[PDB]
Amino acid sequence: GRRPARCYRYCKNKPYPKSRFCRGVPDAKIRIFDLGRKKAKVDEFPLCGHMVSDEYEQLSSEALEAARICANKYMVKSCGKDGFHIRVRLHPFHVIRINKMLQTGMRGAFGKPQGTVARVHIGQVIMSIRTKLQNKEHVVEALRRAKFKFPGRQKIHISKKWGFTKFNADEFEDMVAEKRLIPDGCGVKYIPNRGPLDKWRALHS
Amino acid sequence: AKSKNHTTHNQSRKWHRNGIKKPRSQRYESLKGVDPKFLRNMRFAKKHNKKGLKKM
Amino acid sequence: FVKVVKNKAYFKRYQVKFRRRREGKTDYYARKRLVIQDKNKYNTPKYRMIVRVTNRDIICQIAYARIEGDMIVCAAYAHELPKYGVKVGLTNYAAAYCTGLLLARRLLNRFGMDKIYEGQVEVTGDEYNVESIDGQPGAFTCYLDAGLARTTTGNKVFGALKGAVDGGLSIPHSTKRFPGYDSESKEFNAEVHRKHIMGQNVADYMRYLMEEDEDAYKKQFSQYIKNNVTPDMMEEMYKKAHAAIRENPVYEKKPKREVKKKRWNRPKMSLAQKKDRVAQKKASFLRAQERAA
Amino acid sequence: KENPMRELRIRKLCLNICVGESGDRLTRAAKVLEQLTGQTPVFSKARYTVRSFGIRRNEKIAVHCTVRGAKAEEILEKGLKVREYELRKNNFSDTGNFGFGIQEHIDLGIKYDPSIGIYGLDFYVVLGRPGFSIADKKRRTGCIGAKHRISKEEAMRWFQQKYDGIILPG
Amino acid sequence: TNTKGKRRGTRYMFSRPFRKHGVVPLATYMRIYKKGDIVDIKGMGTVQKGMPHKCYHGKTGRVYNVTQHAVGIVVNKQVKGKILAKRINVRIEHIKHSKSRDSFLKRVKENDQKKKEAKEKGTWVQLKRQPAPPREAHFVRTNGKEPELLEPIPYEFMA
RNA sequence: GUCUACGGCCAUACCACCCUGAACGCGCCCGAUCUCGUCUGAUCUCGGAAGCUAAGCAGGGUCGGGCCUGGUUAGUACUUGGAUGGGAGACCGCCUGGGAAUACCGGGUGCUGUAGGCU
RNA sequence: GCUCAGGGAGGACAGAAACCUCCCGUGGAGCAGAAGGGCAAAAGCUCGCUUGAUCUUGAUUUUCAGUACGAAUACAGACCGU
Repeated sequence: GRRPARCYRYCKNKPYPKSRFCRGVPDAKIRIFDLGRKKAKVDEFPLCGHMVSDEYEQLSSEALEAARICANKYMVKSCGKDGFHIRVRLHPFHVIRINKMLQTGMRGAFGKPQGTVARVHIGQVIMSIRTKLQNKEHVVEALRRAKFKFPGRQKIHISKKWGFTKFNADEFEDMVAEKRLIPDGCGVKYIPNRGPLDKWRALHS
Repeated sequence: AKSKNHTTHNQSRKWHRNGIKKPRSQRYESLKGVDPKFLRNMRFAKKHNKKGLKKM
Repeated sequence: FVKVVKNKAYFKRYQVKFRRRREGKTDYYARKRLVIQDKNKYNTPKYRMIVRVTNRDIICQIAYARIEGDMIVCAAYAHELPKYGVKVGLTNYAAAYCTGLLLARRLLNRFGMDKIYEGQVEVTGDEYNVESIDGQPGAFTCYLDAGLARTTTGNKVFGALKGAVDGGLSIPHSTKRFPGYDSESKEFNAEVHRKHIMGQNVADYMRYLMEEDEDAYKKQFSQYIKNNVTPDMMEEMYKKAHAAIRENPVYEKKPKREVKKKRWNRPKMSLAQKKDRVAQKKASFLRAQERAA
Repeated sequence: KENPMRELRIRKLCLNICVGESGDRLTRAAKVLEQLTGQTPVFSKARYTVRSFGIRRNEKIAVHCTVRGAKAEEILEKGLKVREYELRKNNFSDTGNFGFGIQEHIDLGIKYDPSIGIYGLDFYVVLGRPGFSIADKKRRTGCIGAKHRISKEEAMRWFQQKYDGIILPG
Repeated sequence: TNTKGKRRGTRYMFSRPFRKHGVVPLATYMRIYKKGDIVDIKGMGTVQKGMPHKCYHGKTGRVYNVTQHAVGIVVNKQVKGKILAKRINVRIEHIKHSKSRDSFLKRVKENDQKKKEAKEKGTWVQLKRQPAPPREAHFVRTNGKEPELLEPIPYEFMA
């Protein structure tokens, strides 16, 4: 087993990452960050949900895996096999230490690494599920369930962005039709009026 | 028995009680630490001032 | 495929070298030592003699360094010697000698030390260098700026050093890099220097071709026969030119002609023209596309 | 009508015999280059110790000689008389150069001093143009410019024209 | 306790800036330091001979001695209680002319020209520096327009 | 208008490719007797002047890359000082002063010193 | 006097790796050692010549009491090297 999160909850220390200075770190419980039908086009999943943080706190690697599996298997039960794509948007890069007793005292109590923890800011996104506009009241439930495997306060926000892109939902398909945006797998490539002109003629071929 | 290792707590307060006095700056600073070729020549120039006294 | 070494990050991180070093002209490792002054001298100008041998010319200057850019007091080119006698052979050791001599005579005339510090009048090639006289102004001391040219024995820059030395300039040097220095014997033959100074290594090669093949002579010495300057004219043509340079080194300038102010280059294109070009290009692409399909 | 300052000369013919062994064995290896060229060769020390072949650090394993001018075309002529004016197209380098390695050294017209034995050598031809020399000055150096460089399909169509040589693939 | 030593905590201090590495410009060596001119100290990594101690990097003193390669500075260094004006020998690559005195000497020369001119006429020139005074009365013209009203924007949860 | 020699600041000057270069220059170029140095006159040193702008170099071009320089990001992030402010806390809001940094959008693309030519 | 690490491509046996040749190469190498800084016609590599790693007063910096040691920086007087 291990300790409670209560012990390692607040952002107390400077970010002490896995380096050539800190070696002897165990592997994180969250390894698979993005799952569902990840190999999906931008157009076919227009809606995007986010679960946004509210406290300045450390979230466990184990809590991120638990929240991912919970959200996953609700969205699998809700919309099925190929009707969503989850990303976990916090990579646990903070080593937490533990001064292990087992007869010493406090003669030089600098800890050995226990595990990895994902340090968060206020308004920073934890997870995000992109799907159809049909599955609007499935995403919110999925992320509302995911909240329970976390400490502190978590808000939910159905975003103005077209899926996992950097552009608003009511500019996107007009900007594709005027060839300012290029479908690029799960994302979109914004190509402005700045390169050579062979770029422009090959675009309008 | 252990003890407190180091501080500089009451020291700012201590320094300012009698005030921080700047170095006693004057006209005519000493020629100690000046280039001793330049300095020996300057001394010959001083020594040989009265030779051209009649024109002065 | 393999990684592109001129990345966009390469260009970001990339720092250009000093312009002269990029172009390939100035050694800044040399300049720092040659140019700057002992800080307990204060605006005492540090004089250096610049000898540069091009494909068809020999450029000899005297400079002192400033923060704006080193100010050239005096200049003597190799294409000024045609005034004084020497028409052909302007990038050889006797040309270098007359140029270095002429630069010394021109300087000493400008600063009024032409009659004081005559110099070595009868040219021999010996270890000469100038003594300053009691009461008179001191001799002009300057240091040779060799440049990038590999300074091995009988380099043409040392001919120019020798001419200026005999002219009255007080250059510090040794006679290890003058011709006639035997590398193995490690002694100095002043006569082999004098042959080089008076240009008989030219005259001996002219004889060598004129007795071996007169058609190989026609190819090599082509412009000597345009003037008819011959192996026994050779010494008289230089020892006359030395006397002519010493008699009158004062430089009469080439006077300015009225300009038409006609331009030869293409001027820098405007923003409006650059934007209209792209408008015309994009227009004519979709002009061609609708007529094609 | 072509510019006479765009001609294509041989800058050097680089010969090397890497025998991979040291001593009196290598002393005899120098004579076959010196007889072939007419100028003395120069030795090359093994770069670092690798034991699998049987070399070690700074021990002399190779002898080489680079020939300029009139004699570079003379030694190349007997190299292609052995090869019967046929090079594989993959012999032609991307930077304009080409080369080959003939099997037996006597074929070039050197008689077999007994025990001087059998050496093989590496012909490498560095193709040039007037003004390729400005990359190695102490004065204002510079890149030779894109129009002036020699391509692979320039180097082979030179070989096709000069020696009437048949450029077989593979 | 810290490790003592001369270059301890001079990692970014004595570094050369980004794309300012390599060859040292020669004007640096061609600037002329007199005995008295006020000079600000800034150590350089490129030149390892004749550096100032990190105590002095960024301090301004005056020149009391000029030798062939270096100048003598008199810098006010603070210890615990007292200030010591103390005499260091620092190479002229680690040295610059302070522009604090090039704003005063322009004042004196202009201040004195304003007393060469306008001493005989009776026209009295105010020489001393005033701090920025309280602003003068004026008429802010509404050239036809009525000022635009700004009302605070309602809240929208962004990211 | 523009080069040469020596430079100052050291990318508004650098890199990729294309076009044009009158006149002197700068060059490529031609050779190896003397100077000098190499395995090799390729480099270096030397003695040349039949050719040639092909290259170096110069000027210009490119919805170029970089570099420089504005705008935006944003009065945002942070921060000096203040409160018997909010909150279980984690952290927030206000008052009093200071105030950035990417993506993203424009504009620019060497200035000049001394000395000497060409037009 | 050269230019490094690494890469592309060619060349008898020869290959992933011996040796030669060209092109790109802002330091991605090296500088005895820990680490940081610094350096490209050099501070690196290779050659040639050497002994300034020598004799001798004072000043100054660093720790600091503004003391010693250690180590260092600018000078001056000699004798020398290149």
